[PDB]
Amino acid sequence: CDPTDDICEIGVRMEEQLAKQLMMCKNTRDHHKAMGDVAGMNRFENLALTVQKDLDLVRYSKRKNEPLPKFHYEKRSFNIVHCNTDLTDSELEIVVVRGISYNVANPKDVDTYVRVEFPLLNDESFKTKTNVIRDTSSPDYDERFKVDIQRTNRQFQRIFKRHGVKFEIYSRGGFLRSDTLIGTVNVKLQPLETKCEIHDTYDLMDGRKQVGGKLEVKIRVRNPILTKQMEHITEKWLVLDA
Repeated sequence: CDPTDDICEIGVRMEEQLAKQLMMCKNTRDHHKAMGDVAGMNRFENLALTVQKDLDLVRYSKRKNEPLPKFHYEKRSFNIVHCNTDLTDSELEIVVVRGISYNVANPKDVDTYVRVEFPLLNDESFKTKTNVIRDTSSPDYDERFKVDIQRTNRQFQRIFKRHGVKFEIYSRGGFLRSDTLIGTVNVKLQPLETKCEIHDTYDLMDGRKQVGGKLEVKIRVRNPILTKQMEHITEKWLVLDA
């Protein structure tokens, strides 16, 4: 749009608003899917469907040359403050789930453990580690660690915006033998600004250089960092007439 063309810009914002609403539908749908909640899942998929229809209607009016569709505001109940109720408002949880086929020299008794480093106030702190699984290239750690955050501190918001959690995978050197760094995994925290968990599997790295196997990890909060402004969107749900 030309910067003086206000009706054009309204049209752009209509589409942006609906695209943001679509994103919220899919995210929430995906949270309910991950939690074995079939009914919430279909619910927010159906909400996504209606948002997409309106998105298509607006794009179509623009593809031809018709007036923008009339619209109005409604509300939608997302329950953003209450996904992962198992967690305090102040709590971030890290789950080291499993290693997958580390590229080591041993088959069995490769013995492994994972160190976790989570940045805290005035860089940094919080460090911990998993137990030592024994005798497998594909370990099944299943350990959860909780830490305290301050959503209020703008430098904690810094950390979620820009920074991440470091996972170091170590082989347990035996008698008079030190431990070997098998590989590193670094997971950015910023998806937690609008989502309430990260869950993926990541390649063990050396540099700059993929090592071999993978590590599967979860990072979970009670609600997204930017829950407050997500709620504002849900209070003015843009919906086309009719």
